[PDB]
Amino acid sequence: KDRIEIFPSRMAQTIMKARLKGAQTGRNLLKKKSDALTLRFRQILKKIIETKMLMGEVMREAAFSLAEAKFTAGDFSTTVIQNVNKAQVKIRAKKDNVAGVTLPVFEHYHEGTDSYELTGLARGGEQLAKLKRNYAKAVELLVELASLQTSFVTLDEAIKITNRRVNAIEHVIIPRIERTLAYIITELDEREREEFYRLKKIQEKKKI
Amino acid sequence: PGGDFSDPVTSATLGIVQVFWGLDKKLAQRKHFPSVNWLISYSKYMRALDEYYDKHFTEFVPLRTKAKEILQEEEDLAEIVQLLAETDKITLEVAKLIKDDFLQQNGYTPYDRFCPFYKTVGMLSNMISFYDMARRAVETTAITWSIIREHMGEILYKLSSMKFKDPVKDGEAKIKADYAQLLEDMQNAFRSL
Amino acid sequence: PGGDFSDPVTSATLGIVQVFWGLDKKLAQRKHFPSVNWLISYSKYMRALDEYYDKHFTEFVPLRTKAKEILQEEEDLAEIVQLVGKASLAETDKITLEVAKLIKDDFLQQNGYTPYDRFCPFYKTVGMLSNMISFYDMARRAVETTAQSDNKITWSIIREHMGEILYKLSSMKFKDPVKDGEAKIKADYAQLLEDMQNAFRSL
Amino acid sequence: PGGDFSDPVTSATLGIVQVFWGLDKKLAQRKHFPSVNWLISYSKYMRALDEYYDKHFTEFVPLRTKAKEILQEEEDLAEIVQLVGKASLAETDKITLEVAKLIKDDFLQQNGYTPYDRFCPFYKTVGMLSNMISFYDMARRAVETTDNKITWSIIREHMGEILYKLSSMKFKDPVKDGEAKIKADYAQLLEDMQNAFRSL
Amino acid sequence: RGKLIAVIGDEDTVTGFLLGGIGELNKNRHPNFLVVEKDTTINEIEDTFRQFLNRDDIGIILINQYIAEMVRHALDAHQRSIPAVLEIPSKEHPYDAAKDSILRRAKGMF
Repeated sequence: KDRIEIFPSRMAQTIMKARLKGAQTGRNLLKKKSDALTLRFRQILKKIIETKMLMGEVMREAAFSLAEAKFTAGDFSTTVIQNVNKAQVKIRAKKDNVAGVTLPVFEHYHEGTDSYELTGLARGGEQLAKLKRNYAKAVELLVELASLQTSFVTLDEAIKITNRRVNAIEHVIIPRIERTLAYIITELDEREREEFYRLKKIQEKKKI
Repeated sequence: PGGDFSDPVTSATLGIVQVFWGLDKKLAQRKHFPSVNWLISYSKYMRALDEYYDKHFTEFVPLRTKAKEILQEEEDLAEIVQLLAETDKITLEVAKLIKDDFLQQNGYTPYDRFCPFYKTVGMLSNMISFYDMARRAVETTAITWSIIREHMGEILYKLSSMKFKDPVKDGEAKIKADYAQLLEDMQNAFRSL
Repeated sequence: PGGDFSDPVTSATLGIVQVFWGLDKKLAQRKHFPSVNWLISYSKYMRALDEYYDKHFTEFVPLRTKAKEILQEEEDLAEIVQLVGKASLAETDKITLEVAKLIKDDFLQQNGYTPYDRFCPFYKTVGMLSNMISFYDMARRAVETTAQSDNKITWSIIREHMGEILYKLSSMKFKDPVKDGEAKIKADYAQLLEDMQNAFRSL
Repeated sequence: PGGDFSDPVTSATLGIVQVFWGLDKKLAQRKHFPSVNWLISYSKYMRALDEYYDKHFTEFVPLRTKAKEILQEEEDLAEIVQLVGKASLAETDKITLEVAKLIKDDFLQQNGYTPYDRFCPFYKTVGMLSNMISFYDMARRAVETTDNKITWSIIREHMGEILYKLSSMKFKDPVKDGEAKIKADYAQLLEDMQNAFRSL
Repeated sequence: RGKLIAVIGDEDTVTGFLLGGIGELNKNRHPNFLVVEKDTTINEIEDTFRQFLNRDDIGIILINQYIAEMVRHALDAHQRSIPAVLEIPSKEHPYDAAKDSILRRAKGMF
């Protein structure tokens, strides 16, 4: 196992040398790919918290407007939970090839179905439309954050795969090949030496 | 010999002759006589035949340079590929097609007893055009390789079966008309994408 | 010299003898003291001997073949285990790997300088291999029969179920040819086999 | 030949010589005029000269060992920085590679084309080494980092002026400067740092 | 266009989001949400989360932080990207930053 089983010859030297050069080029490329993927990972990390804080303040404002609407119309919660048939917003799953990996990503699609206007309870529609905006902005930002989330997890798994490959080529393949190469060199030198000895012997005998 | 590239005989011959052809590292396909090694294969009559060819054929110069480029291209990539980009794919299967059909003459068969100039011209021209009509970009010009394969499987079989046009039986006009018809088939297939 | 097999002396001897017991330095480095590289070793007296086993130890014949195949399959996986880690293989594969590992650690290993292992009578070896292969096929069939069920038996479950039984199977090698009758050790092997049967059926 | 260290000559020489001063063209690309790759160099006469340095330069002996330790430390620190980045570092780590930066820029690099930096008389070197290590020793067992701590940005905003003087120590010319003058000046820098930790 | 946002929360969140139109009844007349209060149990929450997992038209989950605390093991065990689970905290109570499923993945961070 410690050496690739090949009989020593000059052809063996050339082929092993080519394979060695190839191993270094492949290693170097995979290292570079890993660097780029790490950069994209860190870039995601840099914005997750900013999105989270904007999230927090927006949701706080929106659920405040909900509290005010509850003061206005009283108990519209019961009727709105009562009225659930169709939604006006869906999510579109599209792809991003930031690198050789495929990245899941989402988009905030608006179907456009009619919303359930509520006006019976003391005519609270003035608060209700305010809510329709406050929560809608939040929903948009959610869809964005979720896109970021799925991208993050898939990116993590891919980068770990590439790191596995880099370690595999770095700590296993190269030492085996170079050990083989050294062994071939040694065998060839020994053979040439034996030839030299035989020729010198016959030459010395030629004197008689 | 066993020392394909180090025996003094090949060395001495290499230092004298003007045109040399060699085989590559011995492939598993031991019957693969038409191999070519770009490392030591060369010809020094490229200049002297320019003035002859300028009044017979001038199209083959870019085609030959492209063939050399694409052969070099998979020669460079196959190492990493053993250890992807769409252009890499297009180029790889194009080069394999070239290696399998343009090269790999049996020699002994009714279909390789002799290949005149026009048959080579048609073969390589159609191959390189097929390469060019896809290599340009993801789109038809500035999808994936699999959709190209599933659409043009029949066309690819025709590309491979180009070699079965016997010159001894089929007249030259029929064979070149067939090449042109199949070229139009490729054009129609690519334009529908 | 050099530890390889390129010198003309060795190559000359290979062309004459019929049986070959290669040794590998790393194995003796492991303190796997009887360092025999089964992979490279071979024997050309397999024929003209089957009659003896058919007349005395007929069951040994399939058993050894099974063991050889298991060793080969372990080797055939080990490279891809080494290149790429675990958690990418089916239950059968890891089961075969682990049982092959225990075969390696117990059956192949043999310390002839302890008083109790200076010599191993053949029937002891036959019984040991019989117990091993019986356990192996029982476990493999059990996990296979539950492949499409709602509760797939994994290797961790087998360990939780039979750690102590595996320990006894490992300590199986502690049978002195003297100071311990043939009958009692044979009965011990049979009783262990019955225990393995009971533990499997209980699962 | 081509850097191959398996050449029988290279092995034979490396087995007999005691001191090896490796050189690196990569260092010369940075314009490090004394291009000496410390990470590969070594000296086996350390014990040979310990008596002379005990007799004459008692204080020198501990300093160099700490310096070598700092070099190994900043190597490791650079590794972990390459893994993530300098943000994740603690404050002790920040101080250590900052001292590594300053030693590399002043005590390590040389410019032999200036009258003030073309000959080390070995007592100026002792002084600047002692001052460097005194600063490094201030970083330990004298700050809150060794409850709330003090980040090095605060220490910089406090005495960047004395950091700059420590850096500019290199510009002392022995021919024009009395030996006593330079020792007194470096003592002045030391007691300036003394007032510096007294105030903070 | 493909999938359906789903939300589990107290009355405040579910009301506010159904105002935003997040909500659907399938052909079997089954909601994509669960109103949870003191009367709702942990095992019901986990079962309904698995019911969401069974559906092929979800994509996104919106869990109130109390609910996340209640079924932490189910959330953590489900290391799947197909539900892009997002944590969100409740009205009257502090923001939930610790125990975030992704912040644990990061190490060089707060």
